[PDB]
Amino acid sequence: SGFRKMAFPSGKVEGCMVQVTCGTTTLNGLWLDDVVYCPRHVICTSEDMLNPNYEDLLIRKSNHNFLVQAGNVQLRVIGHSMQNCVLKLKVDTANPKTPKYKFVRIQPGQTFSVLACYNGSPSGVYQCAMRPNFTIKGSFLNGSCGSVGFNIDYDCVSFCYMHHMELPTGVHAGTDLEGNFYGPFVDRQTAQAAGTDTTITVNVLAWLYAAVINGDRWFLNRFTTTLNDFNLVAMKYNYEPLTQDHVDILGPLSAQTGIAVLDMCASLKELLQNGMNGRTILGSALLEDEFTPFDVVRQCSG
Amino acid sequence: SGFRKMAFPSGKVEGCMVQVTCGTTTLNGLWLDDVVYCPRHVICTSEDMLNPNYEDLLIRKSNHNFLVQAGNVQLRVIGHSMQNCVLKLKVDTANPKTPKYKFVRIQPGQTFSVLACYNGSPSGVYQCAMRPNFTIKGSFLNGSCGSVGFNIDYDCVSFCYMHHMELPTGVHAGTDLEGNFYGPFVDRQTAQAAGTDTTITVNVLAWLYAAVINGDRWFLNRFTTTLNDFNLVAMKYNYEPLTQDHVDILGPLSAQTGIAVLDMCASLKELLQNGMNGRTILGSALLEDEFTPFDVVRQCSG
Ligand SMILES: *[C@H](O)[C@H](C[C@@H]1CCNC1=O)NC(=O)[C@H](CC(C)C)NC(=O)OCc1ccc2ccccc2c1
Ligand SMILES: *[C@H](O)[C@H](C[C@@H]1CCNC1=O)NC(=O)[C@H](CC(C)C)NC(=O)OCc1ccc2ccccc2c1
Ligand SMILES: [Mg+2]
Ligand SMILES: [Mg+2]
Repeated sequence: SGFRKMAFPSGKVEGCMVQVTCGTTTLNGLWLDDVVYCPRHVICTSEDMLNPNYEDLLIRKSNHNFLVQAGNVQLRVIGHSMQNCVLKLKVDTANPKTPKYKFVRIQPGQTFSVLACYNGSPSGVYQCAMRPNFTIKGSFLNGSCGSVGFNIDYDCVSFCYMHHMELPTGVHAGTDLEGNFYGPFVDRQTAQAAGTDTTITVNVLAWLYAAVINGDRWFLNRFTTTLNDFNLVAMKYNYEPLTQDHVDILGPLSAQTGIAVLDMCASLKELLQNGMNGRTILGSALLEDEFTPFDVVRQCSG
Repeated sequence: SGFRKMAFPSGKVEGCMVQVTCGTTTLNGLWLDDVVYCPRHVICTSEDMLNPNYEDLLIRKSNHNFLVQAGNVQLRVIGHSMQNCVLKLKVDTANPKTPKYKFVRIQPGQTFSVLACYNGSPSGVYQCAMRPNFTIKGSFLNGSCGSVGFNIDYDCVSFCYMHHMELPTGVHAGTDLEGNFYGPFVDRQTAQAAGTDTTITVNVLAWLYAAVINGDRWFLNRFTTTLNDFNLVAMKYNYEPLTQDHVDILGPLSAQTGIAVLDMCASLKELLQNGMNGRTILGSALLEDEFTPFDVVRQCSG
């Protein structure tokens, strides 16, 4: 028993992190087989940051402008190219620690593990949700660009996020591994803001099931509501509408606890309208929305 | 910016996890050089669990009673011995992935990363504090015994915890790597309870400094208190007394924010007496005590 924010073990990804230096800018790259992936803004200078023309900047570069360091071993760049917002540096050595992997673009509300790195060197691991406004609430300092987010399935690493920038509210933005930003953001140092966010309803419900599996029942009640009347409440408290796909995805959790989805919705409704009145749920005084139903099943086997 | 519960990267420890089977009981072992470390209760049977005599059980065992599996490769046990509550199995192959490591016994209030494993296979990573009552608030199912807690310093893995059992309140108990339990617990299936816990005061203060470093200032006030008057408040709200050693350990955080320790104490005092009134601190509606001052410095460099 117990329920913690849990990341995937990060060894398979640690073996892929390298340092990429271009001029005076150094950040992290991802070394898979014989290609290094990193944010293209490594080729920017401090004045180009306002509105750079990347095709121009890259035409002006040569393979020897890129210093790639894997541990101590300096890697030789033999080719370079740009795909959307990521730079691909072909190197002469295939990474012998390359895991089985996939690139995947995730949907809002999905979670992943972040391996925060500095100078090619892993610093820490933590769990993140892709917010409905396509930001993540990360922990990133200068030098962290190129850190990646990932899920692990059996032995296969699914990379879903590469870190590019911090927004004025302190949240974070980046791309999939093919270099397409999540959300409307762009990789230049301008005034970009996160749009208003919403709470991930299906995840809150998953986490309430995790509470029931772990002995927290004080919020349960006898009432069951309808999908329509629940969505009326969700709108009022800035929650995502609940869909039949979400109800269905919560099936296994519903069946393991014997609490129908729309039964749990009437508890959430009461929790939204009355607060917690000093009580807690899984050690939290707020309703938590960064656990997917998959996350709960994975950690709550028994 | 940002502040997350952050574990150490776990690759160095993943390379050491093995499966240990004895009869019908299987749990995890830690493979360092040519020795495997695991909880001694792997040699118990379902009836011996009430009050076993381990010296008797172990005398009755032979090297071939122990099946050690590293991935697919079965490892050959060439010797076995007992040190307090851990079993040491000498194997014929030294672990080629053995990191630089140390065994350390930590003090209450210190944190460490847990690599939860099942059948020798890492499942997830998370962060824990050793509570003042010598339990941890973990996430552990059956089969997780033998999972270890650790800190990483430069390249050196410091192992501080091995998992043995769950208590009736759902919290968790175990040993250092030399097999000495944290707290008064013993490794038999009897009625053992955690004593009453207390809040780790120096960690709450560290986390309030993390809040200030990250822009949360609504709880600050002009007042400064004395160590004596603050400790009076701490007693009333079940907080650990604040020592001069703790004040001194908070030095760097105090100097980076320009807020003297006893200035921050008067904010904590006001927060204890008035609650938060609907506001949050670093995304929490409660005062958090599982971040050491070292944890904050590590993550808040800027
Ligand atoms: C890449 O390493 C860096 C990651 C930022 C830096 C602070 N926290 C982060 O996540 N990304 C950038 O510097 C990015 C550059 C692109 C051309 C967009 N710009 C950016 O994030 O600007 C915002 C920002 C906020 C705080 C700091 C603090 C210290 C240094 C730089 C910044 C930049
Ligand atoms: C070792 O793998 C196991 C870890 C426990 C099991 C459930 N969560 C844990 O952390 N440890 C034990 O089974 C331990 C045996 C020793 C002889 C003390 N006993 C124990 O924890 O008893 C309490 C307990 C609570 C819940 C469950 C659920 C399912 C199976 C066993 C238990 C045991
Ligand atoms: Mg109900
Ligand atoms: Mg003050």
